Amino acid sequence: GFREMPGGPVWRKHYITYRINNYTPDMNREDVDYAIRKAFQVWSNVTPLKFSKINTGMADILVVFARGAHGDFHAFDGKGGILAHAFGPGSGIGGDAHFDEDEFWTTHSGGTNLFLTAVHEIGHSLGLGHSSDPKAVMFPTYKYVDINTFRLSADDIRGIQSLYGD
Ligand SMILES: COc1ccc(S(=O)(=O)N(Cc2cccnc2)[C@@H](C(=O)NO)C(C)C)cc1
Ligand SMILES: [Ca+2]
Ligand SMILES: [Ca+2]
Ligand SMILES: [Ca+2]
Ligand SMILES: [Zn+2]
Ligand SMILES: [Zn+2]
Repeated sequence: GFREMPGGPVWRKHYITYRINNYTPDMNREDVDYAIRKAFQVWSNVTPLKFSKINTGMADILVVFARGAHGDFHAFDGKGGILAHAFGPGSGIGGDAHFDEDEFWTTHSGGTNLFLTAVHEIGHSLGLGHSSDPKAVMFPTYKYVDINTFRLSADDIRGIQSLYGD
């Protein structure tokens, strides 16, 4: 059972921009770009949404790696516990995705997988809440799965399209 964030916030545009505010030292700069790019694509593939990376200017979605208290009244808790959090569509912090820098970000499973976490986070950026369906990416539980073969569950697609269709 997919859920939509309270209020049902959605982007009213299809051309959405994102920008990587900073890079975690755990991964190689380009692996980070790859992870996020691929994470956005997971959602582009099933909706009329198009995501474009920018390096300067104000992006709709800001991606940032932060530790503890980082200026949004949603403090991280050190390694473990909270992995990341994002905000529903809207201007300002809206759509932004934060990743706890106290976690160890990896391209695979050596620690916390950026890509997978990012897919789940971007789901929030777009207006999706937590799903009760345990096999949905929007399920509140982190669980590493093969990345090279990853695929959105029927629940996720059904939920994301109930907001933007396709
Ligand atoms: C697959 O991607 C994931 C990304 C982050 C997480 S998370 O464990 O950090 N988490 C979910 C959660 C689980 C259990 C209890 N409370 C909260 C945060 C969440 O939902 N972030 O988006 C929550 C504390 C705000 C889990 C999975
Ligand atoms: Ca943490
Ligand atoms: Ca924003
Ligand atoms: Ca780290
Ligand atoms: Zn934050
Ligand atoms: Zn979540």
